[PDB]
Amino acid sequence: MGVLRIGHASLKVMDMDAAVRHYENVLGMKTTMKDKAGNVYLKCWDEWDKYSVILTPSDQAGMNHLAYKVEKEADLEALQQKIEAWGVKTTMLDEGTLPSTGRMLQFKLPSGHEMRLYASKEFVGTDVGNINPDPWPDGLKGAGAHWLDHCLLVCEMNPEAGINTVADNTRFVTECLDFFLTEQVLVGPGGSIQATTFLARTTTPHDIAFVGGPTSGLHHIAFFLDSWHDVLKAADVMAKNKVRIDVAPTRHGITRGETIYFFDPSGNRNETFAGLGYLAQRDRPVTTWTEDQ
Amino acid sequence: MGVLRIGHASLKVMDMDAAVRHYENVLGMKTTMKDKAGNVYLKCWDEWDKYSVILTPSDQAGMNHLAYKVEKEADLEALQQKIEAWGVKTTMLDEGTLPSTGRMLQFKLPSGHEMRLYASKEFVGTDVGNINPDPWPDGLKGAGAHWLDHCLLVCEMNPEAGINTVADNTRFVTECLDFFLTEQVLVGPGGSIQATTFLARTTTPHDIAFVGGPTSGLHHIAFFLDSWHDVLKAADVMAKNKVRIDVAPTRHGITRGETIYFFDPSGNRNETFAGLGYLAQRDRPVTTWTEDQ
Amino acid sequence: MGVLRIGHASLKVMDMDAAVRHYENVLGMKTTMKDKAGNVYLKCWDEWDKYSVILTPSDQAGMNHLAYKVEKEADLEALQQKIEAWGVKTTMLDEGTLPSTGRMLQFKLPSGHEMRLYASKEFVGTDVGNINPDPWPDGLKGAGAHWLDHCLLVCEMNPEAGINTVADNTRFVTECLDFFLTEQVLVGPGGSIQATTFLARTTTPHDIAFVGGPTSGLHHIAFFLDSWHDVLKAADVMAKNKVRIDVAPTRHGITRGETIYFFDPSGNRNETFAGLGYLAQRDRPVTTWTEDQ
Amino acid sequence: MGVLRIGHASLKVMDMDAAVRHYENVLGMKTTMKDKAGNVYLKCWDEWDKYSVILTPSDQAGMNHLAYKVEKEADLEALQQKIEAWGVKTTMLDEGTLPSTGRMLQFKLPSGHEMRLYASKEFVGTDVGNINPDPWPDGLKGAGAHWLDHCLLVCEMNPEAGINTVADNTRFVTECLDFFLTEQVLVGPGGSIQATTFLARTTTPHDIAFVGGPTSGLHHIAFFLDSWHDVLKAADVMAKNKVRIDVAPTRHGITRGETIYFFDPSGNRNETFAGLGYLAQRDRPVTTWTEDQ
Ligand SMILES: [Ca+2]
Ligand SMILES: [Ca+2]
Ligand SMILES: [Ca+2]
Ligand SMILES: [Ca+2]
Ligand SMILES: [Fe+3]
Ligand SMILES: [Fe+3]
Ligand SMILES: [Fe+3]
Ligand SMILES: [Fe+3]
Repeated sequence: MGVLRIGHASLKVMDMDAAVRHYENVLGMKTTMKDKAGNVYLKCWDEWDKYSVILTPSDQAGMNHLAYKVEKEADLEALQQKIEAWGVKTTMLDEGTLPSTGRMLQFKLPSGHEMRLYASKEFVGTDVGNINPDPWPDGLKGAGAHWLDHCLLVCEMNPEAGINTVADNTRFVTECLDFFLTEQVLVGPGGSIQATTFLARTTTPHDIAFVGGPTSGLHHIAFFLDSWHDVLKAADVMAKNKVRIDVAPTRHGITRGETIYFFDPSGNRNETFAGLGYLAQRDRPVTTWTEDQ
Repeated sequence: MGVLRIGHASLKVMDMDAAVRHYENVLGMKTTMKDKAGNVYLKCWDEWDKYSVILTPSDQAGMNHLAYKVEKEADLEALQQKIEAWGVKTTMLDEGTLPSTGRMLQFKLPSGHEMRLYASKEFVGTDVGNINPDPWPDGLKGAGAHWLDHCLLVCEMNPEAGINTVADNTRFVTECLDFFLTEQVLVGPGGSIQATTFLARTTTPHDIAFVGGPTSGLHHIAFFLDSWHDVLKAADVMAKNKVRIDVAPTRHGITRGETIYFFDPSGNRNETFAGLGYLAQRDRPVTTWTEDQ
Repeated sequence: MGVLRIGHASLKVMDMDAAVRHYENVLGMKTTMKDKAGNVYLKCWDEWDKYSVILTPSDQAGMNHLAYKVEKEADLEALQQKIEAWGVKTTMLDEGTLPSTGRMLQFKLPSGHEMRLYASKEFVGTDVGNINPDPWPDGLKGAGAHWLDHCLLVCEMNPEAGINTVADNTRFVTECLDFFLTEQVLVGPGGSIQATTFLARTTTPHDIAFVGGPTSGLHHIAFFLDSWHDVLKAADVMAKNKVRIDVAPTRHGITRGETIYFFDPSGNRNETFAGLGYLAQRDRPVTTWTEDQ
Repeated sequence: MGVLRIGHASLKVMDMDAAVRHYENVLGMKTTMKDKAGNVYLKCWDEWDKYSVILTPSDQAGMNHLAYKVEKEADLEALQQKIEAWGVKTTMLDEGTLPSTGRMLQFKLPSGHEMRLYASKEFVGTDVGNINPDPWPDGLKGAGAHWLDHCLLVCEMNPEAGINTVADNTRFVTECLDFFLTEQVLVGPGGSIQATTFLARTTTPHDIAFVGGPTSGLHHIAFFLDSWHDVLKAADVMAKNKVRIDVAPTRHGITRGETIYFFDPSGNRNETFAGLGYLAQRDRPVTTWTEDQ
């Protein structure tokens, strides 16, 4: 029972035309629907649900909410009961609040971000199928992102004021959503302050992550690639589409994943990383990174 | 709760000297202990428990048993209760039956293979550590296998006699051990016969697998590699060590993984495969392969 | 002065429709012209001349001739003079004998194969251009072969009858065409018989190659790929197009290149190999392979 | 006849201990001799001559001279005659001026750099051999650089003062040493000024290169790696050895090669790049890069 994986992220964009072509031409996503409010829904080729990204028209960048898929409908009532006993108010959005999406349990993380849990989303299948499928589809565009892999949230952190929502988010998703901690970055005196945490429900190194910051916001959303080669191909695609790159291709010590950071036309940061890195396991020791490194 | 991943495989070897150097020089494992009965225990560099492979002296090849690690000790009593309600007799080996290994729940699969579940094995840590670790260790030998990934068992199957232990094993590990089916190979009229099944507890495509055969036995044990390049490097290592190769480097339609099949000096088949392939998910449709392919 | 590289190979095909779609869909070549005799001319994307492959309709497979490009027109008279002093009759085909192709010096190798040298072929440029070009073109099909790299000829060899055209071809192309030997396979007593030779004009390991055989013929023509990954992608393409594979993906000890062998619909063998392997140099010792290996 | 490839580069280092361990541990070179003046000579594993790098103790960084190997001894007299007819004074250092090195033709490029040509250097062979060799050697250290590939020189350039030694060097090595231009970077009005040139004798994209600068000096020396993966491995090695990186792993539009720039302990810049990129050919159009890009 419980959370399976990240379900979708809803992003604020200023230019919908430029944002849609970015996630299509650079990341290889396909648009699956547009609602009557102007929001655009896209999915990756190796995903089988209706969408993993929502672009909403806005006057600014940022994130609206973050959604995670749970195993079955009855998990929503159980998780809801755990969350409110912890002290977080929840509410249940009924099915149809978002198109092609079932009912959703809505609540705010301690850091202030809105998080949703759903059990039901429309099945459309992957672009390769499931009866004698090919390993990859033809006509793939751009980097050919497999799936939306995880999301790193900037969480308000003021050690002098006694505020560390990275720690509070980390406790919340572990005790209420049964995530387990895989890696952490420790700062402060003797590493007594959690500045970055990576947590998992799958056996990939992280499905959610929190990094400290002056205010709560969105650091980036990330997309999975197969190999070190596909990262290089992704860098070539970004060069052809004139994409503003943040960090050049380099292996992250975290996740052991080789990654590229770049932006969409509205300023939201995106990551294409390759490789599993390691098998995340509930009995695996937490990889600790110290501030001096 | 429940099974985490494959824990170890115990293999019968005829020449212990030749078998130990094979798993050390070809696969990159390290020997961690030898018991007073002559059995040798080895682990991979990216594993943190004491051992994942047991070599036992014998007059023949084959497998002794297969072991899977569970989340906590109390899971053994719960799984034991489910297994016997299904109709499989179990027994509890106490801690110390194997060195550095806690108590084990022992039972036979419908196909006749002996399977064990343990919760506790001695921690020794990975070869890269967990405080600011490197992505890979220096002095790595051979293919540098990350971890024992899965095991494919040959399961007795006689469709005319009404015997299909691939199906019975598949039902057993799903209903009793809460595995979920990720891929299958269907044969017979209209694909009405399961000849091969792949099942998972992690989010890797398969942690156990069953293939039909005239008699029940061991098809191969498999080891994980990072990338397509490490497979090539593995093929070069096998050429330097004069290893009997079964299948040349080629991508498997199953798992989407690029793999090599080869043998140890006693005849047991080994696999080095690279890549996650896809994220196995309980809501993902089962990849079906038909006999005509 | 002298030979630059392999220029084109003319192959006999039985089904022109099936052969053209093979070299287009599998190897990624593009058809550039068809003459009034039904012959089809194709080039690779990273080539700048008009064509590197000629498909001629025929009732059998095999090779018509092999063509190499020389640095300047005046090299043809000089090479012609060296060849006839060696004892090989030559003839000069005038410009236009083949469409878009200048005059050609024609002669037969000692093994009996027809070889041609030209200095002038129509320029059409590569598919990426030469003013701020991209590293690779979009819409690339199949394996995306960079260029026709080399050709391995089966050369009549009968050691008991005193016939070894592999040796005679090797002496001919070295003394007359200033090729240099990079690798060889030695067989017979103490390696006193050259069974396979690889020779170069470029600094790639081989631009022509000869292997012994009962009769003189065509072993394969080969196409260059960038990396180990592109070989895997090539294997996936051949699986999608139902291509008859000869040898699975494996690294060749020769050339150090990772390669795949496969056939076109008429039976001619093709090779897609990746990597430079090493820098061929006139002062580099000849890599010798012995029969026992 | 003529130049084969870059032969060696002589660098000034301030800390010989720190410099030698850098080229050994990071680049994988091996020290082959030390002369009585304190100079240290190193070679790469896939080279067969005595050394490709000379470290000389000094109070500053920079380059002493650059050396290229020619095909035969008699080429030195012929090249010497061409060079002085062009207007460059030459001198002949006799054999033994450098240990294990034959006689050398010495002269200064128009940019002021000292260049040497030799025909004879002591043979020691590659680390894999030449009788049934392995594709790569065991116990390889660091990035495992195959060979010193090329050298980029900063050449004094003052367009207002009428000084452009990039152009003068480019004319010199083409007309006197029979190099051919493969790529160029054009700046100024309408691209009427050569700011960077790449030239070849091999069929690799460049064996020497010149970039404009206020003063003449050394930009970097470069080492060849096989694949995109070996570049990643190189970045991991530099991280383990605490190497000052200049440019993160990224594909260069020039050469199409994926590269890393970094420094030795004395400040000299080094490059590890992978891949052939394209086959350099005397009939290939010069790849032109414009200033706006
Ligand atoms: Ca993940
Ligand atoms: Ca697995
Ligand atoms: Ca070649
Ligand atoms: Ca070069
Ligand atoms: Fe990330
Ligand atoms: Fe397997
Ligand atoms: Fe070949
Ligand atoms: Fe360079």
